[PDB]
Amino acid sequence: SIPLGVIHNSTLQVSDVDKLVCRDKLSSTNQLRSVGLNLEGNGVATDVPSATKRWGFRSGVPPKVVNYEAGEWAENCYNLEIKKPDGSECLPAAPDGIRGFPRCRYVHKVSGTGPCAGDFAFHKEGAFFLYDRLASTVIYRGTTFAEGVVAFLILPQAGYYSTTIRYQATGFGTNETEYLFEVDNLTYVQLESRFTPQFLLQLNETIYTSGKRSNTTGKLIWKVNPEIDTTIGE
Amino acid sequence: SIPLGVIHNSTLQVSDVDKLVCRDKLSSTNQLRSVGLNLEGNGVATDVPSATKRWGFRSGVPPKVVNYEAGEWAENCYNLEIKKPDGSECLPAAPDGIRGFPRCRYVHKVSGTGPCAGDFAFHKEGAFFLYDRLASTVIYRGTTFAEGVVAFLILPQAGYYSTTIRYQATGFGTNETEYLFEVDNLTYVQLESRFTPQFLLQLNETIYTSGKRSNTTGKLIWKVNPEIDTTIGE
Amino acid sequence: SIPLGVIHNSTLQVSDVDKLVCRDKLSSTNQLRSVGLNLEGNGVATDVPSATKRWGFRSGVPPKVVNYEAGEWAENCYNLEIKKPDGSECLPAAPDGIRGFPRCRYVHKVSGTGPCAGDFAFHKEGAFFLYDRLASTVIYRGTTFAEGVVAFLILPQAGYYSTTIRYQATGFGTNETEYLFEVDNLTYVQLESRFTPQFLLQLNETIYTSGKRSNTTGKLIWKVNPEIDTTIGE
Amino acid sequence: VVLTQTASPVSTPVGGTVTIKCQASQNIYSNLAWYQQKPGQPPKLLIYSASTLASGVPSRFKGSGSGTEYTLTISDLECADAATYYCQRYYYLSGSADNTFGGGTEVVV
Amino acid sequence: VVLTQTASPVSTPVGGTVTIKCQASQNIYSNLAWYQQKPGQPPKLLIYSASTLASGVPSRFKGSGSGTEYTLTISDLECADAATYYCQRYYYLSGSADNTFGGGTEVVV
Amino acid sequence: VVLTQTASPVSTPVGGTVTIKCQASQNIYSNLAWYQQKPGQPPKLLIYSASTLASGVPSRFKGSGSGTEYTLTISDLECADAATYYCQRYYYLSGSADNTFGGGTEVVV
Amino acid sequence: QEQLVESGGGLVQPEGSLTLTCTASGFSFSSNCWRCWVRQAPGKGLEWIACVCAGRSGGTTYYASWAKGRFTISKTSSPTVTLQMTSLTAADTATYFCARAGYDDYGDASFFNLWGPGTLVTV
Amino acid sequence: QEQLVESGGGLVQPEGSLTLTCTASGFSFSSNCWRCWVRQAPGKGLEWIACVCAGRSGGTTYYASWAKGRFTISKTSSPTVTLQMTSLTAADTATYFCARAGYDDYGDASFFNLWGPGTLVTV
Amino acid sequence: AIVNAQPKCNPNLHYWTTQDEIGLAWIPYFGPAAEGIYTEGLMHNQDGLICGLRQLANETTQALQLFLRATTELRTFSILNRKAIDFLLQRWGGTCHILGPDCCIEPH
Amino acid sequence: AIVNAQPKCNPNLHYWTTQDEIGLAWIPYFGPAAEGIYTEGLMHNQDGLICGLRQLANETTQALQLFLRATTELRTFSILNRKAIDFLLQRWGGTCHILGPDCCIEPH
Ligand SMILES: *[C@@H]1O[C@H](CO)[C@@H](O[C@@H]2O[C@H](CO)[C@@H](O[C@@H]3O[C@H](CO[C@H]4O[C@H](CO)[C@@H](O)[C@H](O)[C@@H]4O)[C@@H](O)[C@H](O[C@H]4O[C@H](CO)[C@@H](O)[C@H](O)[C@@H]4O)[C@@H]3O)[C@H](O)[C@H]2NC(C)=O)[C@H](O)[C@H]1NC(C)=O
Ligand SMILES: *[C@@H]1O[C@H](CO)[C@@H](O[C@@H]2O[C@H](CO)[C@@H](O[C@@H]3O[C@H](CO[C@H]4O[C@H](CO)[C@@H](O)[C@H](O)[C@@H]4O)[C@@H](O)[C@H](O[C@H]4O[C@H](CO)[C@@H](O)[C@H](O)[C@@H]4O)[C@@H]3O)[C@H](O)[C@H]2NC(C)=O)[C@H](O)[C@H]1NC(C)=O
Ligand SMILES: *[C@@H]1O[C@H](CO)[C@@H](O[C@@H]2O[C@H](CO)[C@@H](O[C@@H]3O[C@H](CO[C@H]4O[C@H](CO)[C@@H](O)[C@H](O)[C@@H]4O)[C@@H](O)[C@H](O[C@H]4O[C@H](CO)[C@@H](O)[C@H](O)[C@@H]4O)[C@@H]3O)[C@H](O)[C@H]2NC(C)=O)[C@H](O)[C@H]1NC(C)=O
Ligand SMILES: *[C@@H]1O[C@H](CO)[C@@H](O[C@@H]2O[C@H](CO)[C@@H](O)[C@H](O)[C@H]2NC(C)=O)[C@H](O)[C@H]1NC(C)=O
Ligand SMILES: *[C@@H]1O[C@H](CO)[C@@H](O[C@@H]2O[C@H](CO)[C@@H](O)[C@H](O)[C@H]2NC(C)=O)[C@H](O)[C@H]1NC(C)=O
Ligand SMILES: *[C@@H]1O[C@H](CO)[C@@H](O[C@@H]2O[C@H](CO)[C@@H](O)[C@H](O)[C@H]2NC(C)=O)[C@H](O)[C@H]1NC(C)=O
Ligand SMILES: *[C@@H]1O[C@H](CO)[C@@H](O)[C@H](O)[C@H]1NC(C)=O
Ligand SMILES: *[C@@H]1O[C@H](CO)[C@@H](O)[C@H](O)[C@H]1NC(C)=O
Ligand SMILES: *[C@@H]1O[C@H](CO)[C@@H](O)[C@H](O)[C@H]1NC(C)=O
Repeated sequence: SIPLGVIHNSTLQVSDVDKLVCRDKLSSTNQLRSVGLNLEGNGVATDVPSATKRWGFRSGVPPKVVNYEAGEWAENCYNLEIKKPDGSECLPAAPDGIRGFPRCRYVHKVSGTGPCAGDFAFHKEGAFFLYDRLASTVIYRGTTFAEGVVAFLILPQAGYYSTTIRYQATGFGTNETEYLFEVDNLTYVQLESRFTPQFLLQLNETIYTSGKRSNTTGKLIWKVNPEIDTTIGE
Repeated sequence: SIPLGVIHNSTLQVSDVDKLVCRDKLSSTNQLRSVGLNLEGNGVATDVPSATKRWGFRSGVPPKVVNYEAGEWAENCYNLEIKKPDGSECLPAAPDGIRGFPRCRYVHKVSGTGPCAGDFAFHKEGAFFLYDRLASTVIYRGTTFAEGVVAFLILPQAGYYSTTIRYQATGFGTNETEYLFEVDNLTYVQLESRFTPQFLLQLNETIYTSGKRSNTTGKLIWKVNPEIDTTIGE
Repeated sequence: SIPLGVIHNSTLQVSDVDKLVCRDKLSSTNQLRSVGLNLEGNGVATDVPSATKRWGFRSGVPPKVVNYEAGEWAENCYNLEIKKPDGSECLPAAPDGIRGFPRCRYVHKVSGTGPCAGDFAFHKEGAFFLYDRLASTVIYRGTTFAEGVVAFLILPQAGYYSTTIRYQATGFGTNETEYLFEVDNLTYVQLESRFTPQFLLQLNETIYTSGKRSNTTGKLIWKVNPEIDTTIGE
Repeated sequence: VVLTQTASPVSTPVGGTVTIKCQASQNIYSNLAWYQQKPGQPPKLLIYSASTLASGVPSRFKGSGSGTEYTLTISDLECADAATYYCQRYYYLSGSADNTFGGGTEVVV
Repeated sequence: VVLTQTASPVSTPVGGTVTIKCQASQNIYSNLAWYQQKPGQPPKLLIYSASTLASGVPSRFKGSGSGTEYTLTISDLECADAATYYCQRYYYLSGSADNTFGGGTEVVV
Repeated sequence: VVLTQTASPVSTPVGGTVTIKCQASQNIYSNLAWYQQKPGQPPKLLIYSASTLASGVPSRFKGSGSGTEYTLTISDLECADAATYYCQRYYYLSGSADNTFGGGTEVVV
Repeated sequence: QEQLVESGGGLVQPEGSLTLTCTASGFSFSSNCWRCWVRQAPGKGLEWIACVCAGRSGGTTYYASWAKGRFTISKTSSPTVTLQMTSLTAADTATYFCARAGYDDYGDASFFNLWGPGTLVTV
Repeated sequence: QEQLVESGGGLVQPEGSLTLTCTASGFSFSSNCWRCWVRQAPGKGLEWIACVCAGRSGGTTYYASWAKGRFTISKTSSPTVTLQMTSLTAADTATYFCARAGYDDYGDASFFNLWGPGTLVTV
Repeated sequence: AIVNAQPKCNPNLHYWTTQDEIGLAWIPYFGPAAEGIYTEGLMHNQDGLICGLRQLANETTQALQLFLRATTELRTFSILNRKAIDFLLQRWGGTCHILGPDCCIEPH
Repeated sequence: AIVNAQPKCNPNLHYWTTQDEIGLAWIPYFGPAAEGIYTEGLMHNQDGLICGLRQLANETTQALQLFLRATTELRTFSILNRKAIDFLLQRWGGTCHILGPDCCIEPH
């Protein structure tokens, strides 16, 4: 059965079904609560190259959605738009009532292509995609989400500015996926798994101030050197 | 919280959450009942020119729907079909399961054009639109509804002839709106805010009998004099 | 009210609302159960000519669906594909979340034409079409189902082969309906109301082995003699 | 909005039915009117709202269509039915008066 | 119901694909049949249900379309594929037996 | 996949608005590109993804459409805009690199 | 294999009468029982006339709106089916075909899969 | 009985000025108030000029995009409505029609049901 | 108590409800259409019940609107179940003194 | 008790919720947009509540996933109601001895 957390004397315990605990008291349904917690609070990798490898594609399982009433402020959120090589769409459209996560600090908008096996994108570890008060088990197209888990509790008897970072992915869903951080419609930077979002913003600002933007009709891809870490090469 | 009314010895009293009342008894869920009462029973204006000024347009607020199990016969019900000047439609279509009010004496079918700001039509006073056993917060296209409110109760332990009146409005939703009561596809009557439906039917009968219908291909709009109230001018 | 079954001492009794019994014990919602039982367990005719006469078309009644948590293995299941003479479809498409019956031995797939009055196909005897854990009151197009009913219980305190048989019906929905069992895209057998599915499979095998299949571009319809019951005529 | 008509001097023997197709560059929510213009005379209204038949018009003419595609069918073509035909998109005079006419299609008996 | 074909003496060099369109005045729920008629000989059925190949017909011919527009495509063209082509809407004999033919579109090799 | 263009030597007086329609054989999810080829010179990309304008191309050209039907519209046609036009479907190079060109439509000033 | 030869037709003065006969052989008549007549004016399109369910008891006879009363199809127990015409106007000169209806997964439909050579009628 | 005859128009030298008058009779002017002008070049299509709500107080004067600051219409209390044009050019040589806007169930629209004989303006 | 502050009060309530309680009428195939499943009544006799009811319905709307705004349901059907569960929890929620004022177990 | 087996723990829970509790703000027409109905809070102080609560969240996910798989709901909104009903049934679900260890009734 679903475990239920009881808060007593500022301590958390698991309710015991067989043993009837008399001191536990429930006066009204207001005390019952469900709260969603992000996975980043457990100290897990949050960069796109490491984040996108926890999701897989499958077919033959219908998606399910369950609500939650409270959440935690999220520093990293993701927004996916993936196309098949012929041009079709992989991720299903967002059903009515589903909206993006309300409180995000950085939103990693990733758009790219991939083989797109299966029909739906599930979480390989069994977690949920939180969305807005509606945690689902699949990813919807163009909707901000954040990986998290839902817990149930009996409560004791008693600015916001976002930032969007734009990526481009080739071979999404496979073990050989290539990511590029987009600074302009023509200029890109090769992406590693060690760059914090603030470092990416600083790279953007440095590239613009240094006049490193592409001036031709072709594409320009920079590559930051590993040692100096401030001299972008090519 | 939501107030709950209790009926004891033919008297209605609001149940008190903190005070535990011993005399209150609830034997089954059949006693609980939700009833929808119309606003016209409170003594409010019911004619179209005054009624249409209680509705506004907005955007960014999703609509919500609740149920109720019992209602009241309504003397006046409305039915709207509004279009933008370019030709598009303002009011959203009726979702599956939504049906018109089952008991209406007069139905004021109103069709016209207006700026149609926002996305949804809300009630300015905070009331609900009662469809068939469903109270909504928005108006659906071409569906009969009645203005009303919902109350919850604990019950004590123990033909139909509708008439359709057709209107036409220009500049719906603005402060300067003109209404025209339609007696024929070619003949109209200027509408004021002091005509009861019986008077409108009498005017229709007088128009048909006196032979004041338009005979050309143009439009003829009559205007009743304020003093005599029986000799229509133009 | 809906009766509730109580099981005690391996005996089943209908719960009495007015008389409060204290012997019965309820501990958790796990004890409450809903079970769907097939009509064929009551000893009713199951062949297509007799089964299809219990369903009738109607208009003006919305459909309703109620779930159940346990069912019974069904030996006969049905699948309908009906079109109007002009070419339009009669049965509505299956809504989201509706799937065919999981455990079916023989699936009778019937495709044909009929007048198709009304809007929805209801059961003349008031039973349900079970589907997959969602008993409905109407028939959906292309979805396997099985006739049956639903019961509610309080539980006491404590391989799979599918065969599809294809038919073809003309005049479906009327009293004068002609059925034909299909052994090939060009060869058919006239259908009587006394052939078990195994008999139809044996007829198919005899047709294939004895070389009675149609060799021309036209249709060939066989008729089995009643007396000998093994020498198909025409 | 650009209105593209049949753009061809269509000829049809007497007794048959002719069809004129009026395409649009965007959805117009069935706001078209059909006009015929004999040489010299001012045009005359035939069909408004893309389906309604204007007063004083024989039932031979019919209009249909939706979205961006709309058709006018002249049934039982006659000798007098020889004029230039136009499709017009109009607006509601509550807040606008913009109107765009079609190219014009000639019919030959 | 009125059916409008391509209505043109289509000419195509040998080896190329030729496409014929059979528009309808309403939805017909994919009830079209494509026939080929050589001069003098009776017509021969090619396609029924707008997609199914008739028996003994080469796989070169293909049919598609739905709603009010349907197409017949000949991928590989030979000298023998020079005849008139027709599209008809048919009913099921359980109800009415109405059958409406098209106009006819000739093909020049 | 078969791409069928307007397939006509379209003639338009200087200052008009010419339109070229490129129909497909199936849904292609808006993966078209438009090329203008003058006699002798190599083609030049004009519009990619069926709506986006290529760099260094005047905003005079406009592409639209979806599903299986797409159009390219040239406004106020000048004497310079006299060349063959092609519609072309492409893939994304992560998977296949297949691509098919249209028949080709010529425009006369 | 299967033949739908037809007999009759020729030169007849206006406002006259003539009977066409359709003979069928080479296929199961009881199974494929629908027989229809199609008219084609010289150089024009085809036109349905009438249909009959010949080969089994019951059935129905379906006529066209344009051809009512002037034409009559006969239900003969034999596979041969006759069509009788009266009041032959000058516009009736055409080629007549006897055709057999086809079938789909949902039953027999109006499309014809077998045709006859066609007979000439001139008035 | 119901007419929209027009007066004025003819031959004018370029860079001139002209005034046209539209007269109506036989129908309710207060009810049917919208009057519009249409231009047709010789051998060309029709083209809208301007509209006015003549017949009641208030209203709005809608002008075409290409004709701004020119082809000014005048709101006259009488049913007659005047349109004056200045800075005439040889392109303006065309036929001018005076039309009455129609109505629908949702109100009055820009489609015109009653036209006038039309005058000729030559530059 | 409840005092009606509305401009006017209609003393009579002409109501309709869907609950009914014969032969084959229960079968949907032979049952009444969607328009004939209602009943009728008139509570002409009253002792201030109707005037109190209208004011109570007016008062409830603020809480109802706030509750609807808070939730994410497209259609809410479970308000009465919540009320019943809250009533039971308030009556019996844990430790129950036999003679305490918080319990209704009268001794005799 | 619950022991946190996660690799690392964030001891502060900066949370947002929807429940609030003026003038015409309750009316949807004059109400806030869909993005301004949330609040904020920060439970900086805890006696290990946050670190054990995260482990409880991790622990409950297997049962939650199995329950979601079992049901046919497109969207589930009634888990808390089931928990409350189970709580009430466990406390009082039949014959209840006054002095029995399975009952919450105490004598005095
Ligand atoms: C429960 O019962 C109460 C009491 O009956 C109702 O309260 C009503 O609330 C509405 C608005 O929510 C009030 O309407 C307001 O009227 C103001 C003007 O007062 C008029 O009415 C009084 C009545 O005595 C007259 O004396 C006076 O001359 C006026 O005719 C308006 O100023 C308000 O806003 C208007 O103006 C603003 C600014 O211009 C606009 O933006 C608005 O759109 C609007 O035009 C508003 O209209 C009403 O007066 C209240 N009743 C009483 C008796 O005072 C509750 O509404 C009711 N509950 C429900 C759910 O209906
Ligand atoms: C729970 O179990 C009970 C068993 O008692 C079922 O009751 C059955 O109800 C159906 C109808 O709901 C009855 O069927 C009716 O049969 C009549 C004729 O009786 C036939 O069956 C008896 C059985 O002994 C034979 O003796 C007799 O010769 C007949 O063969 C019909 O007249 C009824 O209507 C028919 O005619 C009318 C008028 O023409 C038509 O409009 C109808 O469409 C139909 O053709 C009807 O068919 C059946 O007899 C009842 N059983 C018993 C044993 O009495 C419940 O239905 C079941 N509940 C559920 C939900 O399954
Ligand atoms: C609740 O909390 C527990 C513990 O905190 C979480 O357990 C984690 O479970 C995941 C998988 O479910 C583990 O991730 C796996 O790591 C493997 C390598 O191990 C690394 O990490 C361990 C940590 O101890 C080191 O010892 C080791 O040296 C490695 O550095 C990977 O190989 C796995 O990938 C393979 O399996 C997955 C799933 O089968 C496939 O999809 C892959 O393709 C690949 O084949 C996997 O990634 C993780 O290590 C566990 N954590 C700990 C601390 O043990 C629960 O996941 C958590 N519950 C929820 C719902 O979040
Ligand atoms: C990268 O940084 C540049 C420079 O700050 C951003 O370009 C400016 O962004 C601000 C808002 O962030 C705009 O107001 C300016 O108009 C932009 N252009 C300038 C200053 O020339 C750019 O948006 C940043 N890109 C990302 C992805 O964050
Ligand atoms: C206005 O009154 C006229 C005449 O009283 C109505 O026209 C008649 O309506 C009845 C039923 O409504 C029909 O049976 C008659 O055939 C109608 N024509 C007659 C009597 O000549 C008209 O429907 C009324 N309109 C409204 C809106 O009430
Ligand atoms: C009817 O009988 C034929 C002949 O036995 C079946 O066709 C065979 O089906 C088996 C499967 O049981 C295959 O292994 C064979 O390869 C099939 N052979 C041929 C020639 O088709 C057919 O499936 C039967 N149909 C039904 C509905 O039972
Ligand atoms: C990805 O998987 C394929 C599977 O065949 C394998 O060949 C390839 O080496 C893998 N790539 C990496 C980087 O592991
Ligand atoms: C309607 O509101 C506008 C807003 O500016 C105002 O100008 C106008 O006078 C108002 N109309 C009336 C009749 O008060
Ligand atoms: C079917 O019902 C019709 C209704 O009139 C009747 O004419 C016909 O004889 C019936 N057929 C059979 C076989 O009962």
